[PDB]
Amino acid sequence: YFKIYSKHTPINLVRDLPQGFSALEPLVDLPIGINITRFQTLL
Amino acid sequence: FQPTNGVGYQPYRVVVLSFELLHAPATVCGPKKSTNLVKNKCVNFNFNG
Amino acid sequence: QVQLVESGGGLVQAGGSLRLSCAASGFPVKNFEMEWYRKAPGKEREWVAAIQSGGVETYYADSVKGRFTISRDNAKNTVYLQMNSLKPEDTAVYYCFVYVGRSYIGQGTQVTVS
Repeated sequence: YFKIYSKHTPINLVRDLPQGFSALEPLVDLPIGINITRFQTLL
Repeated sequence: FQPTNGVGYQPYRVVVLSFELLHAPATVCGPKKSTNLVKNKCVNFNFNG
Repeated sequence: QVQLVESGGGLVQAGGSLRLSCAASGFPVKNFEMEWYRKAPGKEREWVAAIQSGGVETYYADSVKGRFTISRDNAKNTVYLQMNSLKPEDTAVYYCFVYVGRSYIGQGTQVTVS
């Protein structure tokens, strides 16, 4: 099963990721049966 | 395929609902009939899972 | 093993009659269904007449109802076709068909109506 969690974090900090607390809520779930070894993001 | 053909000669329309066994999501299933809910009683139940 | 051969053809005029035959071997006619097909020159192959395996029901194409008659013989293993009131549109090479394992098509006999 492949699953994706997400959160939005509406505060502003252009230096780095902040030190606050935010728990991520799931979005979807999908059975694939795939031995994933690597990935690549795209623009 | 003429209309004067017999029932073994006139065709039988075929669809195939094959079920194979692979590591794939079960996407299409049949309907699940659900009864009405009762409250405030000691009752067995069958929820969504 | 299974072989079909066609005989009984000839040259006829408008209004004549003929009786084709399809000798059969390797299968019984009571356990299989047969069809008759024809091939006009320049036209596609079309179904003419058929007998079911029980022999009760016989069927004919839409252009040849009321004029053709198909018959079978159990002992001689020969499939016949009696054709009457002939039009010049019926100029064709006639083939008998059966599905015994694979399809077997005979060599055909030229029948001209003119």
